Order: sequence, then C-alpha cells, then structure tokens
Amino acid sequence: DYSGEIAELYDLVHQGKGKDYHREAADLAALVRRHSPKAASLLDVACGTGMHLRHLADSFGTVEGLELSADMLAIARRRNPDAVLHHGDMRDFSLGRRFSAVTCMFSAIGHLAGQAELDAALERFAAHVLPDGVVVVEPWWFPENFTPGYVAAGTVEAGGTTVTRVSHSSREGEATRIEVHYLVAGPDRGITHHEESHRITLFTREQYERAFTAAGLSVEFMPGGPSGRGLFTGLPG
Amino acid sequence: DYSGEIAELYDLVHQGKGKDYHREAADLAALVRRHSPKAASLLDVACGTGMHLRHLADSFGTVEGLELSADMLAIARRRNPDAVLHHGDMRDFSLGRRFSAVTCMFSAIGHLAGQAELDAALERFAAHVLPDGVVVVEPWWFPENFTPGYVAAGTVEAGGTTVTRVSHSSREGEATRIEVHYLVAGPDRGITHHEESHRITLFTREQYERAFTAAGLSVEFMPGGPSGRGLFTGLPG
Ligand SMILES: Cc1cn([C@H]2C[C@H](O)[C@@H](COP(=O)(O)OP(=O)(O)Oc3ccccc3)O2)c(=O)[nH]c1=O
Ligand SMILES: Cc1cn([C@H]2C[C@H](O)[C@@H](COP(=O)(O)OP(=O)(O)Oc3ccccc3)O2)c(=O)[nH]c1=O
Ligand SMILES: Nc1ncnc2c1ncn2[C@@H]1O[C@H](CSCC[C@H](N)C(=O)O)[C@@H](O)[C@H]1O
Ligand SMILES: Nc1ncnc2c1ncn2[C@@H]1O[C@H](CSCC[C@H](N)C(=O)O)[C@@H](O)[C@H]1O
Ligand SMILES: [Cl-]
Ligand SMILES: [Cl-]
Repeated sequence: DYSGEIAELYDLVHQGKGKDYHREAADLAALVRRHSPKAASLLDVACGTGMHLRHLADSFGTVEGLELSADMLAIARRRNPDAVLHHGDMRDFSLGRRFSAVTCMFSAIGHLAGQAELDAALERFAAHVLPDGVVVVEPWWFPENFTPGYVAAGTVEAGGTTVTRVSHSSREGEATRIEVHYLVAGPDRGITHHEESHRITLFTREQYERAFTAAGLSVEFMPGGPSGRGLFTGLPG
Repeated sequence: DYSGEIAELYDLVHQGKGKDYHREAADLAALVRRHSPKAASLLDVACGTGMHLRHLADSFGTVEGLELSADMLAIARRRNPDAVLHHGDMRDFSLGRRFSAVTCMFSAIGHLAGQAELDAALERFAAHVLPDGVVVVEPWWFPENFTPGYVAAGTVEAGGTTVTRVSHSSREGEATRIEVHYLVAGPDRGITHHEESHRITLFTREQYERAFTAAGLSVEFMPGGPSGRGLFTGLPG
C-alpha cells in the first residue's frame, strides 16, 4: 500500500534522493519518438504521483495514467488537472483506446506476485499500445544483481518539515523485503514515526522476456536505465 | 533516564554532532589551573560516559566521577578502567574527600527540578572542592535564550550501523520538553526505532547565582562556553 502519510511524503523523499523526473521524461519521450515518429499519446501505468506525466504532457498531446492507490492518484490528479487519470489495476484494466506508448516506471512491475500476474500485465500493456508504438517497463533488480542487507538513509527539509527516511532490504524467498521507516518533524508537529513494508518480486531477466513474448511483443533490455536496474522495451508484431 | 540503547548510542550521536570532548577537557584543565596552579585532582559530576574524564586523566593525577545512571556509568568505567567512578546522586552524595575542581558539564544540572534541588547540588559541590579550587557548572539555556520549536536532525555511521537522531524542543511551563527519536539500522539488524523524552529545567541566571552564593561560592558567568550556553565558575570563600 501507498496510502496516507506514505503517499504524502513520496515526492519530497524522492526529490531528496535526487530523482530527476524531468530528465527521465525527456529521455522517455525521445525513446518513444525514436520508435514512433508521429507518436502523440502515452499511458503511464502505475503513475504514482504523476511526476513523469506532468513532464510528458509538455511533449505529447494526450497523456493518461492508471494507478491503483487512490491516495497516490489524488496527488497525480492535482499535479495534472487537465489529464485523464484512471483508477485501476495494471493486471486487468480496459480503457477502450490505444496509445503510442505504454510505460511502467520505477519498478512498479515488481509489485506483481509471480509469472501469471506479470504475463497478465504485459498482455494488458500490449492491448493498449499502437502497432508502431512501444511498451516500456523499468524492472526491479534481477536476483543476480540484488544486494541483500542494503541500508539507505537520507534527510530532506522543505517548508519547515524535516523528513528522515531509512530503508533496509533483505531476501525473502523470491522477493525482496523492504522495510522503510520515517521520522517527520517540525516546530509545531513535534516528531512522528511511520513505517511500512513491501515485498517486491525478484523476477529474472528471462521471466520478463517471457511475459513480453507471450504478449506478442519483441523485447530488448538496456542496462543502466534511470535507476541502475535497466529498462525493457517491447514493440508489437 | 539514560538507560539501554540511549546510553549505548550517546557517544556515537555526539561524535556525529561534532562535540569535541578533547578540546573541552583541555580548556577545562587550563581553567582549573588558572585558579589553582597546583591543582592535582578533579571530580566530574554527572560524568555520563566519561568522555571528559578520559581526557582530564591525562592532565590530573586523580580524576573521579559521579553518575546516577548505571548504564552510562558502565560505559564510563570501561573507558576509564584505572579511575574511581562512583554511583550516586548529585543532590546528596558524600565522597569523604575534596578535589581541586568539581565539574558538572553539558547542562546535566538542568535535570534538577527546582531551586531546592539546585541549591542542594551546589552545596554538595562546595562540600567537595578545595579552598583554592573551582566549581564549574555548564547551565542549561536561560528562559530568555531558549528557542521553542527547535528541530535538530543528524545521521552518523560507524562499524556498519547507521543512526539517525531527531530532537524537538518545546516550552512546558518552567522547563523544556525535549523529545528525541532514533532510527538505528544495519545490514543484519534491520531498522529499530527508539524514543525518549526529557524535562530540562529553565533556571534563570539569577537562580544559578543564588545557588552558588548559598553554597559559599563567588560566582561568575562567561557567555558562549562549550555549547553556546555559557559557563558558571564558583570559587570558595
Ligand atoms: C545499488 C543497488 C541497490 N539495490 C537495491 C537495494 C534496495 O532494495 C534498493 C535501494 O534502496 P532505496 O534507495 O530505498 O530504493 P527505492 O526507494 O527505489 O526502493 C524501494 C522500492 C519499493 C518500495 C520501497 C523502496 O535497491 C540492489 O538490489 N542492487 C544494487 O546494486
Ligand atoms: C541554538 C539554540 C538551541 N537551543 C536549544 C534547542 C534544543 O533544546 C537544544 C539543541 O538541541 P540538540 O542539538 O538536540 O541538543 P542537546 O542534545 O544538547 O539537547 C538535549 C539536552 C538534554 C537531553 C536531550 C537533548 O538547544 C536554545 O534553546 N537556544 C538556542 O539558541
Ligand atoms: N497492480 C497495480 N496496478 C496499478 N498500480 C499499482 C499496482 N501495484 C502497485 N501499483 C502502484 O505502483 C506504484 C509504485 S511507486 C512508482 C510510481 C511512479 N511510476 C514513479 O515513478 O514515481 C505505486 O503508486 C503503486 O500504488
Ligand atoms: N541527579 C543526578 N545525579 C547524577 N547524575 C545525574 C543526575 N541527573 C542526571 N544525571 C546524569 O546527567 C547526565 C546528563 S548527559 C551529560 C553527560 C556528560 N557530562 C557529558 O558531557 O557528556 C546523564 O549521564 C545523567 O544520568
Ligand atoms: Cl510544524
Ligand atoms: Cl547489522
């Protein structure tokens, strides 16, 4: 879940971590146009708080989003008041139109539980992409590149609020268990503590490739990517 | 209270905050010798983890400590294995000897509850100081210099452990309420959260002066001091 204070802190936490959604969006837009020169529309699946979408809207005449968390989607709609942002589930949704690109960024795909859900999501992405368009999926880490025991800590301040965030990652079967704690402080607020836990699936490279292929997409992996985890692209046909 | 993990984290937290106990001790030793040129002994009251004492031992032939927290004192004794460190209460203790200096550092005096306890502690300090010696007390903030709403945050790493500490200070009658939260993280540890709360008395400058005078000490205040809170010195007679 991405509800409540988690959702409210998300953008500030990733700004403090230095995530550059503007540069990621410009790179994404150029990648789409590389494959589809007259591309004019984009669907961002698991769009979160709509940071990519806000920048992509400066580049594509139609951008839409899909998000399962109502609290994340509320922030996305406020950020993107002129865009249609849909509530729904990447495993099983139907918008009744296709787009030049279908994107799923920042390892959101790792919230799927196993091969059947991964295959289902990829088939939905293929069902929403145009024939000269592109499906873009930023994976979670592969098992061979996952670092168990990893601790990340950072602090950011904005508007009078100080937020400290610490994460810890461990191996739990075929998933990463990530525990995240926050201290949120301010002159009137005092200090409040928050915590959450995620299980993010460690799909192998071959499992992603299998899901793309079963959806009718030809698949390519590029290492590095916006987060060090690489990027998969898929073209219909 | 200064027990358990609080005590265990104390030195790492103040090292990350940049507290320089070596420089503070050299300054203290020179201040004592300024008043008592043949000074050879020192008692550090509320000595905590014994950081000042460890450096003062390089300068005075006899250093002793007094500390009410068994967990702080355990760390102090490990740091100072050749020194006599006493368990007891600054309000009412009796060592049966006097010292060239009696010191009480880093606002430990603010854990006393009102004028009667402050007067009692100062009388005990005078009862343990030699006639050419000096009593040194680092006060808490005076009401006029206290900053309500203050938030301090910092993170330090050592040995594989990451510690984030956040404090928040507010006014609660004639005391500061300080809330402190910690996140302690490591590759095997995971993340653990700890909290504590202190009530530190906001004695006025005149209240400190009154306690010194009632103990038979002539009192001087020097602003700035090791922590921005100044320093009181008191000479018998
Ligand atoms: C260099 C490196 C890191 N990691 C893992 C270790 C850890 O799991 C993650 C880095 O931690 P954090 O910066 O908190 O990342 P996010 O907020 O993106 O993760 C979340 C994802 C989902 C929900 C919550 C948090 O990458 C690896 O597995 N391999 C690597 O080489
Ligand atoms: C500049 C400034 C600060 N402060 C206050 C505001 C706040 O109360 C304190 C600074 O906070 P922190 O760095 O956490 O200090 P310690 O660990 O020494 O405090 C503890 C004391 C006892 C138990 C726990 C913590 O000084 C003032 O009152 N006036 C000032 O001008
Ligand atoms: N089955 C699902 N369908 C749609 N969104 C999902 C989902 N499972 C998880 N999510 C969403 O996946 C997101 C992961 S955080 C990534 C958000 C965004 N793409 C960004 O780059 O910042 C969350 O917003 C979460 O609610
Ligand atoms: N009545 C009392 N008698 C003795 N020590 C006391 C006390 N009340 C509080 N203390 C001690 O006061 C200390 C405050 S922290 C300061 C410790 C040390 N002087 C330093 O500079 O680091 C704690 O170790 C606490 O246990
Ligand atoms: Cl606030
Ligand atoms: Cl550890």
